[PDB]
Amino acid sequence: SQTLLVHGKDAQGIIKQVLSEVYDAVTSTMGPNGQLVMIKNGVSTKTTKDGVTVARSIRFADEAHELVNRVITEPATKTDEECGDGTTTTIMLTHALYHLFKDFPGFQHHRNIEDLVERVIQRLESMAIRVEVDDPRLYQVALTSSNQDEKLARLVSELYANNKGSYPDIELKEGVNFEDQIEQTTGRTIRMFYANPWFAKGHQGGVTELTGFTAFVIDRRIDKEDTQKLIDGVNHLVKTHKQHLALPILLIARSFEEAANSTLMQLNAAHPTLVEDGRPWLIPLSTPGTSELQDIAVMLNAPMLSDVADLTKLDTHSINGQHGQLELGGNRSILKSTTPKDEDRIEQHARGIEELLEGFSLSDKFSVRARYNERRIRTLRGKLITISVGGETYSEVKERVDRYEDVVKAIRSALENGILPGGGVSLVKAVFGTIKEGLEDKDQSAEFAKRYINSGIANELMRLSTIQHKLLFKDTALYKENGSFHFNDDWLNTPTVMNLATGEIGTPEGLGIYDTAYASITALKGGLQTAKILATTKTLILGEK
Amino acid sequence: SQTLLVHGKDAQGIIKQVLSEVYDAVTSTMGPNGQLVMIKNGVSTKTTKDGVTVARSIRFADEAHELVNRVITEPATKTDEECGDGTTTTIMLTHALYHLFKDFPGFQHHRNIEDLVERVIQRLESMAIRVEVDDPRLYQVALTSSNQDEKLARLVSELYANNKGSYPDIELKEGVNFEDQIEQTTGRTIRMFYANPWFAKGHQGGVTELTGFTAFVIDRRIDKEDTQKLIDGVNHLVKTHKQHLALPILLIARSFEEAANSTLMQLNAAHPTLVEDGRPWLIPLSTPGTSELQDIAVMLNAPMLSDVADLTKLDTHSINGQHGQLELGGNRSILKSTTPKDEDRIEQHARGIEELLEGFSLSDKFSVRARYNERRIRTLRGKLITISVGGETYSEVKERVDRYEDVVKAIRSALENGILPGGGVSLVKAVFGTIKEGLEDKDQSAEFAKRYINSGIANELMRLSTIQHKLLFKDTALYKENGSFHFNDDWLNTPTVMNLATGEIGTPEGLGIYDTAYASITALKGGLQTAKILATTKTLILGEK
Amino acid sequence: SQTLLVHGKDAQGIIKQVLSEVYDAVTSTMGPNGQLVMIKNGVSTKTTKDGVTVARSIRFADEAHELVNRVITEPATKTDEECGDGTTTTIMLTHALYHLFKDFPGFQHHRNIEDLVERVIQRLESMAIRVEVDDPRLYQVALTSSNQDEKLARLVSELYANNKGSYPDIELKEGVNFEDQIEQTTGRTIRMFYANPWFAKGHQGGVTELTGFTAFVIDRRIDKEDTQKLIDGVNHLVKTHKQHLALPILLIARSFEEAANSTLMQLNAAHPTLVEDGRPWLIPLSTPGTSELQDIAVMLNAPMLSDVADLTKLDTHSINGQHGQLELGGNRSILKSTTPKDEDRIEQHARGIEELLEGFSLSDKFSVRARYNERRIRTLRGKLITISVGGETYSEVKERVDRYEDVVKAIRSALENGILPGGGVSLVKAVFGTIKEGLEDKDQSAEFAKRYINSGIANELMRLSTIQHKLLFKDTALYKENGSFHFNDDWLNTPTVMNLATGEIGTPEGLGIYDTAYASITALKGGLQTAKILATTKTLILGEK
Amino acid sequence: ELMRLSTIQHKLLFKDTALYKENGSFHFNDDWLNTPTVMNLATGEIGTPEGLGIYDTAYASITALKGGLQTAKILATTKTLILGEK
Ligand SMILES: Nc1ncnc2c1ncn2[C@@H]1O[C@H](COP(=O)(O)OP(=O)(O)O)[C@@H](O)[C@H]1O
Ligand SMILES: Nc1ncnc2c1ncn2[C@@H]1O[C@H](COP(=O)(O)OP(=O)(O)O)[C@@H](O)[C@H]1O
Ligand SMILES: Nc1ncnc2c1ncn2[C@@H]1O[C@H](COP(=O)(O)OP(=O)(O)O)[C@@H](O)[C@H]1O
Repeated sequence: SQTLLVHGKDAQGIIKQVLSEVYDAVTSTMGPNGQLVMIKNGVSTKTTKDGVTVARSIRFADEAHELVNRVITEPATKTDEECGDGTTTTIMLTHALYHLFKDFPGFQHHRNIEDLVERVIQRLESMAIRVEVDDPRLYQVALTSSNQDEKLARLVSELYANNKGSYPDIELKEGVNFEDQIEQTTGRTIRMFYANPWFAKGHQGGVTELTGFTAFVIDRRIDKEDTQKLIDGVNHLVKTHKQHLALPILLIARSFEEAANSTLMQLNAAHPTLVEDGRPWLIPLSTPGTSELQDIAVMLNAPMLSDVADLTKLDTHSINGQHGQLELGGNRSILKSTTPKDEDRIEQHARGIEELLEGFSLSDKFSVRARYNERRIRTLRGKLITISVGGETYSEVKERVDRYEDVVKAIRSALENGILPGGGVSLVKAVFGTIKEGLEDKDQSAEFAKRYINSGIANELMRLSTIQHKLLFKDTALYKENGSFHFNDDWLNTPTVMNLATGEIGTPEGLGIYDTAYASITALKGGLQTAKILATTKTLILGEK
Repeated sequence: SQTLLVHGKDAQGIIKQVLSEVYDAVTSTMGPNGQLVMIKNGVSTKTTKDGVTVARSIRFADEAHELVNRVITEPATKTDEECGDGTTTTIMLTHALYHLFKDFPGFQHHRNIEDLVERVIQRLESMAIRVEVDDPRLYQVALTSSNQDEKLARLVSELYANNKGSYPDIELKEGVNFEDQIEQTTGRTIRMFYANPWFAKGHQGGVTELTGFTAFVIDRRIDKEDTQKLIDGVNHLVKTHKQHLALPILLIARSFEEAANSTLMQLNAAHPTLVEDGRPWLIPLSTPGTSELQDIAVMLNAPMLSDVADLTKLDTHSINGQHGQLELGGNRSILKSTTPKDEDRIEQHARGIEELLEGFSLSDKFSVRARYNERRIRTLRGKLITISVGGETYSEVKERVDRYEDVVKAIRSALENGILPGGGVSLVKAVFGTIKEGLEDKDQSAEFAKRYINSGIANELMRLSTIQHKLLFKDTALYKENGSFHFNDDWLNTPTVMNLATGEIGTPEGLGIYDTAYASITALKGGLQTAKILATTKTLILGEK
Repeated sequence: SQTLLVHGKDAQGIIKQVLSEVYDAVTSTMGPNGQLVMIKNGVSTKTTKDGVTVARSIRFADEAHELVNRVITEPATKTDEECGDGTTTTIMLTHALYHLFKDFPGFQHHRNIEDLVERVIQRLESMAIRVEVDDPRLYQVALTSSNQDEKLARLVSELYANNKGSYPDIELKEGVNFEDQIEQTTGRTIRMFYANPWFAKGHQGGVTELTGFTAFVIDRRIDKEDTQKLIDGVNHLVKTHKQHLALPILLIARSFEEAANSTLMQLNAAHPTLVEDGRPWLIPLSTPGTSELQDIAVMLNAPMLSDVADLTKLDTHSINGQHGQLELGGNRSILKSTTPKDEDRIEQHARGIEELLEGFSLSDKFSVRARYNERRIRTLRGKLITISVGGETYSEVKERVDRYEDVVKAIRSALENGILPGGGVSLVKAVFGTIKEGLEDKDQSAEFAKRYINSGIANELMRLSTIQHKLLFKDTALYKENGSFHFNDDWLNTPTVMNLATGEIGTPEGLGIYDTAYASITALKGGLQTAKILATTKTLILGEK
Repeated sequence: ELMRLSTIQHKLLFKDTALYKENGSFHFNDDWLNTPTVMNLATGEIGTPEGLGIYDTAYASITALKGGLQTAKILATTKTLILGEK
């Protein structure tokens, strides 16, 4: 609290500092041969090689430093929370490109840098591999991410390879035994749950199992302003349309606030003739993206309704009571018995969503838009698997659950978005490609040389792609011969790396080292903006207002 | 005097420091637009832009620093003491290549660097231009080095252009008038002078003028061990061979020490019959490279003699007394009247030396061997010119003499070794050439890529050639447009620079900016070794034994 | 002795500092109303308003500061040593233009500044007034420079006004009485004096008076190498040409060294027949600019001779013995009796020098070339006046001598180079003129605006001319009315100032305040270069080698 | 003095760009006053503000100057600072 206002020379000196510190800390941990960090938390010691853990938990003393650290860290942290891998890499690059931006100042050059990298990005996007569940490489992918588990990879790759035609959704529970236990099902998890514990079996948040129902999907959030539209709705269907109705009447909506939940408790007490074994004939169901409720509507033959007052204006055309089988829960509800008349309607609805993705742009196929729409498909079609993980102690079971979850996250994103060749190669080929493409095309080579090659950027960026490769393999067998390394054309055609586990030398394709497409893309994408930011900042404020 | 022994991390940290300081100090002064230094010497202020002065006179506080400074400085200082220009440049490069050596460690790489640069050196050696006295560019050369004197350049270029067929030797004296004064002669200066003041006219180191003599050239250094060989020699010629002898008998040798000079004073007193007007008939003559006395022998019809005892065994075949005209002096002797019978013998002797240079290697044509042999030619053939420089005060005459001496040094080395295109261009072309030559030749491109291009050196060395060009023109008209500069093929073909005097833009060939070949070669040559040294040193000792 | 090497930010910060200090010290002293400085010298106190004294004697503590001070000071000091006035002014401006150079950086702008000021300089050179001895303003000039002496001005202006047709040369001696005493003569001082005290009357450096002689002017410096050419010369004239010869034979030359003076002492002893009353018949005469001896030659009918050996080859055509009257002295020789046959030859020689000045350029008319040639004219033609200054004490006589010498220096340069209008006006008109001239001329106004007006320099330079006027009159009657001052066209036509002595307000032409042309020119000229230097310096060295 | 001050905004925006590189600094001649040339910082091209599409609301740059004045004055004419909590 000397000065709360930092301008200029100073600010960047600090940014440089911090960035350099973090880099050292985290990059040390990269790969299987990476060295370890010890972390205090009160009275204990986590000792790790998880860059993300390291990164998340690195702290500093001066407010200034921290201020900047946060900016380096949160983006790396933000990769694993959606992708599942690739923070270190992000950081490494964040250093890489920063340094770069600093070598070529002037607010035309920064513009030029961006475009170049952006084109490189697209080259990565194109280089994307694809994999079906049958393929053997899913093993090798699962093997990489499981830090060399000969047991897990085998199991999980069989899971996906045996169900050829359905994508298995997988859950995890902490088991009791030394052995694992697998529970395969043919139903799908639904995101709906009780609004109030009273509406369940036994009137206290239990698990009500049903063999008949009539669902109705409302969109609006429900509170004290809807209590009247509900009384008009409920008594209109129970009086007029009671003939064609299997109990219970499920009222699925966005949110049920407590003023409307107490109204529907008394509407259950209003008709005690329709109470069978304690089960209330009306259950309100909330959900945590409007079209996710449209999926809930399609699975259960329920119509979609915008307003609560629309419950009145209905007919045998719009009311459809199902005689399947449903298991409601406080956490989530589960469907099981699906008559093949329904499986035609859900499969038709899923084809409608798939056709929307078929005519997406290639860049939008890695957006959140597409990834949510595929999260819809797998709710609609797929097989629920419950694995109960075990082991010799308590902590080793809990750790083994995490190692499984890593595996699933890897495998899903593997077949979903393909895979690139490992050992920091893919990036090198991409850069050297992108340079060669624009320089080779006679049309624009005019300006291309002038912007990138002539100014010297191209050459700088080429050396930067190398970094990952340098970090992994500096001080090994590969790099010993010939002083440093010779990234010639011969190498570009057949890139040679070292498997750090084994010790042998070969192609990443040969040896079985692959990174998820989505990671090393997001890494670079993320790397750029965050680099830029640090580079173009000229001021730090620490003043609590 | 904390520690007298510096090893490692420290030593180089220091070397870096110093080198960086010096560079800043000196490079600031480069070109006509360079900024100024003020220097104390006791109670005064020299304010300058002379890099050499700056360099020579920069001091430091810690013994350590100085230790290193000396090593940077003395080589730069050593360029002007033989070439006459090019210290700054040397230093700039000394930084340049240092920095380089540091980027590529490993004692194969340093080897590779050397070879590359060496090849570049040869490319400079080849790029060498040539100039005859008639050519207009000698003006433009003289104009550059005279810091834009429209008067001096004109005069001195006329001097060399009017005597087409003889290379004028030029001396300088501090004059009396506001105007200069020129004294043209047709004689040649000889490096011989009195051993003792007694042997002159008036017996006190005066200027004896003669119209007849008989010279004898001895090789050995003469002291107390030769006093007897002289008495046997002198009386053998004065008794036996007095008929065919014109006085005085000149005894030219290397050194006459005082034990032999007093012997020949009494040998003059021994025959007082041969004393005409006070003039002693015997004069010993010393000279400050054995074959320089062979030139003295050829000009004067004197024979060459290895020993002092050889003076006895002589005949009319070996004794030849000249009837020309000679002016002996305490500083130097001067010849004037040369009978066309002698001018055939000297011209034949000069052709013998020229033929030795005709079949020299191109690299040996810039050695000391060739340069001394051409210093022989110009003693033998050429016209002595005495210029007496004047002006309005005392200090401005003395300064004007120096400016003239700069001009002569420039012009001589200009026609002697040619000239390269200025503005730090020549170096750029050479590098880009040398890279393109070896990479283009299909024979060895195999290894060439592997050593220089692939490792990245080539690219580093290319950026380094630029430095001179960057320093001169950064922050001007030329460099404003397009952020920085674009050293494309188009530029290599027609290199554009800025004349800092005028402001206009064009080729160095067009605008009239030329550097002596010998300088920018010696600069680079010197740059390399001295760079290496600083780079490869790992220890500093300060201990007075 | 912390650091002996100062680069950059620092160096200029220091230069700024010093310059600012000096300025304050000296500028405080400008004009009659200026405040006083007290100076220590050991054990006393000089208290003054003499800027030059102040300037010369200001000292500093850090070597650095001093280093720079010297550079500011010596040029100011150098004005009074040739002009006699105008140091403060110089300094003021040295600040002024410095400051300016700093506002417009970039090494085109500095070039532009120079040219502008240079044109301004020429406008001053043109504005030059002229004055004949008769004119009343010489009084007013003499009055200004004599710090308001109603007695001195009157006397000295009468001296020059009474001798209308001859420019009086004036000397000064410290008198005995309370009253002054004037000694008018019709002879001219000559710069020749005894080489040795032996050659005088009484043989001990006395004042030999003569009524007949035969002079001979030699050019060369005479030493041990001329002793023989003298014995051949002297005995050739005393033997062959003794008939047409009046004694003594005066041998006027540049320098007589002691080896030749002892030769001519014995040549006087060689012919004792020609010794009359002790007077040696041969006197060597030395002089401290070759053509000053040509003046000595023309006054005395002596021929000019280049060599000492030329004394032999002479005839009645070349030897001419005068029967005038001469008074030789150890300090200087004096001529008196001049036959009207001689006064035709000297007056013809003086017309020859005047005609060389008639066709000089206007810029070269203020050079050293012209000023030395006029120092020749006044040696040749003019009246010697010896004033013996007195007063009540010792120190007040010595001070009164200095006040007289100021007066003469002023008056001579007044009629010699004219006079400009005072109170720092002339400079203002010049600037405002030079701006208006180039801007008004339709031919080049194109570029003129672009260089000077458009960039803003012109306006800056205008405000700077004001400074002198501001310093003199800020905090007075003139500047009280209207906040500050309004340099309108009306003012430019009729410039109003304040006489600081009286208090009244009027034109400098009206009130009688005039500066010598040569001063305020040299001030500005000097101001510029020295300003530039300080501005363009980027380095300070303090290291004793 | 006031003329040089109007420039400031223009100087700040475009110092160290394409426009200001040529001719040392800038030449606010009559020719410029008639057809004022600026640089669009988004694109990089050079032209009139009318041509390129760069416009400020009237109310702002008025209130700016209006506000600028009084607040300038105040700071300039103040000669005293009190910090004493009563
Ligand atoms: N067994 C292996 N052999 C060779 N390279 C490997 C191996 N395992 C990982 N790599 C390489 O090292 C990197 C793994 O680092 P990791 O710390 O898991 O990355 P992040 O924490 O950023 O997800 C990947 O870029 C991969 O190409
Ligand atoms: N008038 C000019 N115009 C353009 N370039 C010049 C001019 N004069 C010199 N140069 C360039 O600048 C350098 C001169 O620096 P200088 O200090 O004289 O070198 P050094 O002290 O090393 O001899 C040369 O390399 C030359 O090419
Ligand atoms: N009596 C006076 N009235 C008005 N102005 C004067 C008077 N005397 C001198 N000045 C002005 O003041 C300056 C005299 O300063 P001075 O210290 O004598 O100059 P310097 O020391 O540079 O010769 C001159 O420029 C002159 O114009």
